[PDB]
Amino acid sequence: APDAVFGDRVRRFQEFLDTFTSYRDSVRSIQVYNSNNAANYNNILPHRIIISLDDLREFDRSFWSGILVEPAYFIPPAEKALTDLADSMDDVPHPWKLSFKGSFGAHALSPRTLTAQHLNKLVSVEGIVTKTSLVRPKLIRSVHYAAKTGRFHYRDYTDATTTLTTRIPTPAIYPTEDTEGNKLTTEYGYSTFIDHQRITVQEMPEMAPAGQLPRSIDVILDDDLVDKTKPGDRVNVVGVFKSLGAGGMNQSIGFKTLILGNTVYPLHARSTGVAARQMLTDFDIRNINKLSKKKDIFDILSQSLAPSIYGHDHIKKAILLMLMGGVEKNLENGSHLRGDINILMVGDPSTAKSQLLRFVLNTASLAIATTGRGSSGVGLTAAVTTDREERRLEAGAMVLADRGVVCIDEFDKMTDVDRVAIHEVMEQQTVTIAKAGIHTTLNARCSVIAAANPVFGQYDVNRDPHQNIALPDSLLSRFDLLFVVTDDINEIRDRSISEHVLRTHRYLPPGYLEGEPVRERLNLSLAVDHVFEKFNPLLIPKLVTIPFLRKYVQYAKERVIPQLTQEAINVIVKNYTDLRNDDNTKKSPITARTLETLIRLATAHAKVRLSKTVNKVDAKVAANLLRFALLGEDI
Amino acid sequence: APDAVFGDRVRRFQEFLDTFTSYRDSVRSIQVYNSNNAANYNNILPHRIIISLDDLREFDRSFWSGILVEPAYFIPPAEKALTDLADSMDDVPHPWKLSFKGSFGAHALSPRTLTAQHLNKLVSVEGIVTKTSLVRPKLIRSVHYAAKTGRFHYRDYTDATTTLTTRIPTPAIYPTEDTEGNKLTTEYGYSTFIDHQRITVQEMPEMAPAGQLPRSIDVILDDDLVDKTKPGDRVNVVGVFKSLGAGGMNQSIGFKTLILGNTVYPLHARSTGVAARQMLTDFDIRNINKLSKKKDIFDILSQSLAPSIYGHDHIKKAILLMLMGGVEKNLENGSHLRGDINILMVGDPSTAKSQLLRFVLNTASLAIATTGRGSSGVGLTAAVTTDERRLEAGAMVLADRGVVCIDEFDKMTDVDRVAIHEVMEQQTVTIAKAGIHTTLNARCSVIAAANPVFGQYDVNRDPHQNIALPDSLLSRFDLLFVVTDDINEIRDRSISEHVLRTHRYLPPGYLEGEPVRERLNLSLAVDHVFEKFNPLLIPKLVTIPFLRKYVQYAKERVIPQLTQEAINVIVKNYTDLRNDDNTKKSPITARTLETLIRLATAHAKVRLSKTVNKVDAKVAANLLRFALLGEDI
Amino acid sequence: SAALPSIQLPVDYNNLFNEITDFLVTFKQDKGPKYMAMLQKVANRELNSVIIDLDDILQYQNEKFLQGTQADDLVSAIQQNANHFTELFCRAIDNNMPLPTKEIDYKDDVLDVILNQRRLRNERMLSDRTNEIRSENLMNDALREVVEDETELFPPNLTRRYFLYFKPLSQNCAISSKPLSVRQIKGDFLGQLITVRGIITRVSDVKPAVEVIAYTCDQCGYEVFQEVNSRTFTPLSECTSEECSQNQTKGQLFMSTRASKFSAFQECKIQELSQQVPVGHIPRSLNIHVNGTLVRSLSPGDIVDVTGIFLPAPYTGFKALKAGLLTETYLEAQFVRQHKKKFASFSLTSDVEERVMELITSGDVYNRLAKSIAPEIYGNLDVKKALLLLLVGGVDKRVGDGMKIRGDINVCLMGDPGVAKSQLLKAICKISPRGVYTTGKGSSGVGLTAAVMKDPVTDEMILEGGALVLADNGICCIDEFDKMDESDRTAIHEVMEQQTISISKAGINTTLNARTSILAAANPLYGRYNPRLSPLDNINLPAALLSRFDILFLMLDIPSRDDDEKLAEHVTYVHMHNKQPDLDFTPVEPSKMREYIAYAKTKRPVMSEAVNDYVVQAYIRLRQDSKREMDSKFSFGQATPRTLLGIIRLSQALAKLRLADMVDIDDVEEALRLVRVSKESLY
Ligand SMILES: Nc1ncnc2c1ncn2[C@@H]1O[C@H](COP(=O)(O)OP(=O)(O)O)[C@@H](O)[C@H]1O
Ligand SMILES: Nc1ncnc2c1ncn2[C@@H]1O[C@H](COP(=O)(O)OP(=O)(O)O)[C@@H](O)[C@H]1O
Ligand SMILES: Nc1ncnc2c1ncn2[C@@H]1O[C@H](COP(=O)(O)OP(=O)(O)O)[C@@H](O)[C@H]1O
Ligand code: BEF
Ligand code: BEF
Ligand code: BEF
Ligand SMILES: [Mg+2]
Ligand SMILES: [Mg+2]
Ligand SMILES: [Mg+2]
Ligand SMILES: [Zn+2]
Repeated sequence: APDAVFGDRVRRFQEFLDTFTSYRDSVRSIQVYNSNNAANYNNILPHRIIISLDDLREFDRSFWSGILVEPAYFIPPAEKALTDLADSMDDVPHPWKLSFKGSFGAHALSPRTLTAQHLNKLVSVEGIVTKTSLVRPKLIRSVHYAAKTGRFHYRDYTDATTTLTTRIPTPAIYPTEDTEGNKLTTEYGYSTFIDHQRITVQEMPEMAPAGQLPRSIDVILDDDLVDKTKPGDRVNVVGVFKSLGAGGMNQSIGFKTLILGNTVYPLHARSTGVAARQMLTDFDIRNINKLSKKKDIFDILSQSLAPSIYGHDHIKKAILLMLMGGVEKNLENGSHLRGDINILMVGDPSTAKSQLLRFVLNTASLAIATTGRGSSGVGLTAAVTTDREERRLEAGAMVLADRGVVCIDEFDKMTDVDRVAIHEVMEQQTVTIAKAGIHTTLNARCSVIAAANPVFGQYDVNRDPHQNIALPDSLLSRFDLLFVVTDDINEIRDRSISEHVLRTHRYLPPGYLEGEPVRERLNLSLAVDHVFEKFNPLLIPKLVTIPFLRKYVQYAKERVIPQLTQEAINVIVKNYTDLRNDDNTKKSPITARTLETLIRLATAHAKVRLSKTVNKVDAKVAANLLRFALLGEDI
Repeated sequence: APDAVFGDRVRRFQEFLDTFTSYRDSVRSIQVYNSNNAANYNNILPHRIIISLDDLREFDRSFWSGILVEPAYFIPPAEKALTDLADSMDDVPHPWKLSFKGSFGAHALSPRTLTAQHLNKLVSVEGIVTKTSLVRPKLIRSVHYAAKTGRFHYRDYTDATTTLTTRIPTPAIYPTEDTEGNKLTTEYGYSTFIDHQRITVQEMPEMAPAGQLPRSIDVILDDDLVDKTKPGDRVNVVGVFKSLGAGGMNQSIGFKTLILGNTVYPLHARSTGVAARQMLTDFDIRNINKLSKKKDIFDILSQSLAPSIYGHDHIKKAILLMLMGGVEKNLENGSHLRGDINILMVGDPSTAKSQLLRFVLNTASLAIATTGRGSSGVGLTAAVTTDERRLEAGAMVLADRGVVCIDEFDKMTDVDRVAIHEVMEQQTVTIAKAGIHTTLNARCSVIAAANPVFGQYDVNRDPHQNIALPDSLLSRFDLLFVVTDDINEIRDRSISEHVLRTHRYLPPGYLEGEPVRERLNLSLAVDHVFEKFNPLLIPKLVTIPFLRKYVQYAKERVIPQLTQEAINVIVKNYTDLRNDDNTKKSPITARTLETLIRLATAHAKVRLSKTVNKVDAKVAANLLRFALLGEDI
Repeated sequence: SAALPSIQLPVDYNNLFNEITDFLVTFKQDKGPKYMAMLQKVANRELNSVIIDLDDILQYQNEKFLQGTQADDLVSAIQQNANHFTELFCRAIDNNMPLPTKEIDYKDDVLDVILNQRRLRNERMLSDRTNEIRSENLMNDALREVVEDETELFPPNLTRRYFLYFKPLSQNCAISSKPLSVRQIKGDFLGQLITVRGIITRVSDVKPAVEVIAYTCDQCGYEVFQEVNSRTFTPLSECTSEECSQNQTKGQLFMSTRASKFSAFQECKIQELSQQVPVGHIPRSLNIHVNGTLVRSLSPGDIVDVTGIFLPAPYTGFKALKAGLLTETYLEAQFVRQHKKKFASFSLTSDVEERVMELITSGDVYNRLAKSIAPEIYGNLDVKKALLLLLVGGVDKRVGDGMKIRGDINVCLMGDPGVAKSQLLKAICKISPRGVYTTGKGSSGVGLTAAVMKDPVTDEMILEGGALVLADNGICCIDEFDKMDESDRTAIHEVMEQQTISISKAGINTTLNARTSILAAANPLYGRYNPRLSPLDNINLPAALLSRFDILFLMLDIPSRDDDEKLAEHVTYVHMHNKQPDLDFTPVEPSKMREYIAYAKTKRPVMSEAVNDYVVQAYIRLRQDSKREMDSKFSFGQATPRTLLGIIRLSQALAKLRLADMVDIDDVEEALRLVRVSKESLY
């Protein structure tokens, strides 16, 4: 039966939608995209929309408060309003659903603070996904065919979790036979099945109370929201905190509670599998294109990687090339050629190697940080968990770092057995299980960066590098660039270091006082003012802001796919032959991996310059980096 | 829960309605009439339409057989289609209901033949209405008001009768409190109520077997169908023969069976309460006016009444005037003046007095036939039931605006005539008996027949001894005729040829020796002008249904008024009738003056004249003189 | 009809049924109509499978559309509601079933004789009822319907023996054509006909699944059949036939396994490939219910495109997690296409004969096939020849006494880091139809254990095979051999020699059968080879293990200004164009490689007196030479009786490559050349 208050709320929400034409434009974009993809074939984009709760609160405080604290009565009117708006807009010949973003005030919670006095309210819980039930479709309407009468019959189905309002519980039995008594045959493919997935969100360990058992809450995701995340992610699941069941009051201890999902936001956090994408405005793309024209673009970018750290410019250039990466090559026969470059730093203590690793973790889109032995060989790669609910596979560090970076620290302390398992991931970029009857080849296309002090604490010039490094020759071969750094007591260099350090420690953030302690920011970025930074610890180049550098890397990796040229090929071949057939007691062994890393470094430099082809200058720069790494020559 | 079969039936009926545009035009007329009625205020026709089932059978045999056999699955789709058509037509910013006319084949039954095999089938039953329940409202929607919130809440009710298909039984709980516990104040005047009436139809006495108990069926009427019948009417109710209730199958001898009402037709019959209205086409109206322009229109019409009856021309003219009737005067202060002509026929045996009465019974718009001793003063006037103490309308009350044909008036008891006095003169029936003080209204004109007291009218004695009736009663009768069967060779011969010609009459399509079959002739209440065969063998004789049409048109359309030339003629005629002694068959009172005025008005009606002229007064005076003096010019 | 509404659906089933019958009767462009011929074949009990090709249906539709007659998209309708069309097609087959042309003999199987008995009994019942009603004395045109109404006969489903399967429309015709990953099998595709592409991990044993269970009630002499359409069911107690339910007689009914209907059933489990898995996720699996004659067409480790019907099943998990009518899903297999054809399934059909002889006429098949494998790798040609010999394999000898010789080659690829050993192993994995790429340590520890576990489907305690068993009749492609635990090397000993794995641990007392050819890539002791140390001290293999390797390459990296730039130019060309540099060379496609190698495997060449005399002389000189310098800095151990046997195996496989069916001197000379040049890279 029609309700007047329902229609009033529908009208109010239609007025809100007409007020903020952004949502109407977004709906039109959805519909035109679906129609175009239908016409192209003679990915359908889902029937959903995002509502800025701040905009709604500005428009109508009553409606905003109603959705926030009385969602079961306010959301369905708004969804119906959206559906009517879509139907009216779709002049071209399954209701739409809402999604919410904005500030939820006191309702922004975590699975520990999710108490009963938030029930039946729209909440925005944040945590780490720990379990994801496999997507099991749900039967909402079953179509049957009657052989005798030759007509199709249907019945609709529903449950408690489908509807925000409590529809009158009606038993849902399956129509075995028709009213006249004829036999009925189920018609799959005409019946409508909808997806359904139960995921469990646990409080994030980054803010969970240490030493106490965790708290978990179940989330029921349906339709477009299924398979949105995987275990080990960080999510911001906003939805209605429904409470279900009889609570045991019916004569058969508490009420079962769960969150009906409206929106799922995978959140980027350091050393997590969720990649950190960023929005590129036309202004940002224009700035990137203009800045790529400069001849000193490589130097300008490289200086910006670690402004805090003095010197190590070649290491910074190598790190930037790693962030850009190379192009992996796949051939018809099935062979896969590595397109990722690995960097190893070996040097004296307090040489800022761990600082560089931490920055790489803090600036890459997808980076995973591990220590020496805390992440064992089982911790790296992957291994079977032998879960009783059977023989599941759990992805270790490197599998979770696919298309990303792994920042291994204290590589020297690693167990020999642990470093045995790393060879295949380094070179073939795959992890083969072949264990317990499970034969699987996980994809691990990760770039590895490691820091490790020499065995004798400080690098020994008197001893040969083979004695100091003590790493297996194969492992050193797999590492593209093997930097051997030292803490050399030089008056000018050391006093410059002191100048830089004291300049860095004398920094006051703009929104701060003198004695005001700096407040830690978790900075859980969500996976979805000038270019240059005025502050500079090192003085006169132009240093770019770290977020702008992230935008530049994100643009360059996707847009540009460089290809080699004969001119660059000749230079690469000459450098490779000269390295192989000249003996200058190089730090690393010289093999075909050196040729491969020359190619990859040239490709990375080409990507930095946003060039569709690899040129001579890229080859020269790559050769210079390699010679600096091995011989130490610097021009 | 939209259904494909329902939608297909709906679109099929919409195609049917589009094919036969007459129903569309009728719906448009109903809509524009209602809009115009609302316009005058800055009656309401019901949202119903009559469907000719014959046209549906022609257009779509399958859908027709579906309506007749299983109306539950077919009538609602048709009603939805009609509602959609009405909404689409009503572009100007309560569903429509559907009604049926036509042939029902083997489903046209009587209450005796409503066997269970006809259940769930559209039946057309015919019978007599015995009991009618009071028209009660039925609650279908109840609007409530929450004092605190200030929002009006409503609920919709239903029951098995109001819908054809069996719905899931939801108990009717009156909302006393809001969903949040707030008190609710019921809002009468905003909630919707539907009139509901149950009538019982019993087998028609004319067709019922004699000496056996009658059989009856119950009819449930709703909304606009309520109070369309009077107890004792003959009706043709058509509707679904639904069966209701668990019928004892559920643990506490058959099933409650009743005819849900779709349409009710008051069937006119001989000597019943329902009148017979004849549809007047523009062709009929033009013919009526053209014939009215004729000079001897009165003679033509009067000779057309009983062609099979020779002579009695003046009696026929009097009967024609009685059928036409005079105008009724209700003065401003409140007084009442009778406007009907009563006729009394006193004569010897076999002078055709009864056959004329039977003709009047068969041809008047509303006539009731009674005999003298069989029908008492309880039969006439009205009676109290004492069952609580309800009034049973008698013969004279039922015949309001009609004619009462009493036979064997001489035989009827003196107490009965004492009762009939007031009805004949004041045209009211007063009860004031057993604590029931009401004045029933019976404005009827009486025609009667009586034998003379000595078996035959012996002219040797005075008229008083032959008539043997109270003087006041004879004063009531406007025209008193005495007919004597006197032997005359020329008249006897002419009567013989006339009667013989009547006996050797052949129907249009019957064989010479074929037996003629009678028919009940149950006309439905709502070919040329003249008649091919004239038994008296030139003055044209009009066809008797055309005469009924003429009488109806004259009675409805024309209301004559007296004029000075007439006044003078009537005054002089009354004066010289009163002051001259000629041994009149009746005494002269002011009632004779009223009779002269009434006959003049009736004659003016016959000519379709808005005024009474000298010729009408002359005709009235001559007719009254023939009645009283027994002589004419 | 309030409870169950109706829908106007575009599809009509009677017109489609008539179209199906017409297509079955009059399709012959592929000696009469193809499917009528197949039905005639099935009637004679020669064939028990009917495969309806959707490509044939599309061709029939198209040809009927050119002439003018409108034909509904029957192929599209099958692609949308395939399950109903199986019933439509089986009814059509029953309506057009030809009469058998040969009667029932004693050699025929039990199901055929039971079905023939059922058909004869049905005909006898119908004829008896017709005779009775004719004698009642009340034309056969009217009588047939009356008799059919009044008769109680054996239904068509219990009187048919053929199994019916579809075949997806081929991709070359331009939704069933497109192979879908497991992740892309959403709830939208339920009920359709889809093709899933992925690896097969677990296949259950073939067990009898009940379709209809037959009970016998001897009191009334009626056979009552209860259909079973779930994982479980319930037997009966009262004969539900007409008499026992009607009369006061209450007949006891008993099951009859032989009279009941069964079907070969297998609950396989397909898994997502590494290419289909998105970035950062792990592969997920989908269950396959292989039924009917299609059983044993899927084995673990196969890479297939199974086409089937994505049907739902009632939820089977815990009831608390249930929220609404949740459905578990599976895929009822219809057609199986193997990406890599098995060696044991090679038939020299005329077409395979022509592709093969075209390879023969190319000339120098040995060298072309050797250079063909992994063209992106330059300058390592002897190793490619050795790997080709490994693929071909020698000849297994089982003398009448009982001695069995291995007949397979075990190659090792010891060498310096960065000489593309792992890429050679991965290439071999690509060409080889079956082979596990076992690598490293720790993972191998349980990949060779082969312990015991309970199968969910049948509750059988099936042993689980490790990597080596899964690589039966394949190539084990063990990578990083030197860095792998000694415990597994102990098993590798027996696998290489006896071709079987003997396990006598707690709970298991069997001897597994693992006929495998092992390819091993490893680095020498101390990583890069040190020329100063002796090869045996630097290879680090014990004399027992090294003896089992037929060829042990050295693949030492020795820089040179010429070869280095050759390799650099080759690699730069490979990077700048995704193709091997050699313009004039033609790298054979891997399918043709497999086909020729498979033809070669069928041949089993034998030896000639001159050949074995030359081999004996070679063995004598090799033994004496090995003894002479067994204590030198250029020693390679001491030749063993196996060393000749290896020579024999290489010569036999080389003969197989020429398909000579008899070994010549040139084969032995080439084999000795390979064995000698396997160690010439250290100079
Ligand atoms: N070249 C440098 N420029 C700036 N700070 C430096 C430099 N070298 C070392 N430091 C500082 O010294 C400390 C040690 O750096 P860290 O990365 O922990 O050293 P390690 O190489 O032992 O891991 C840090 O606080 C870092 O900021
Ligand atoms: N003048 C007449 N013309 C024709 N028929 C007549 C005439 N007079 C009598 N009859 C016939 O004589 C019969 C007696 O008529 P009826 O009305 O019964 O007489 P009564 O006056 O005794 O009631 C009827 O059949 C009627 O047709
Ligand atoms: N002869 C060669 N031809 C082609 N690529 C080679 C060759 N030698 C080395 N490479 C390259 O060097 C790298 C070493 O590959 P891989 O097989 O892992 O080496 P290994 O297993 O011998 O240590 C790969 O990028 C490979 O393409
Ligand atoms: F002292 Be450091 F962390 F190498
Ligand atoms: F003989 Be009658 F009916 F006056
Ligand atoms: F360095 Be390689 F994998 F032998
Ligand atoms: Mg450190
Ligand atoms: Mg009489
Ligand atoms: Mg390797
Ligand atoms: Zn029985």
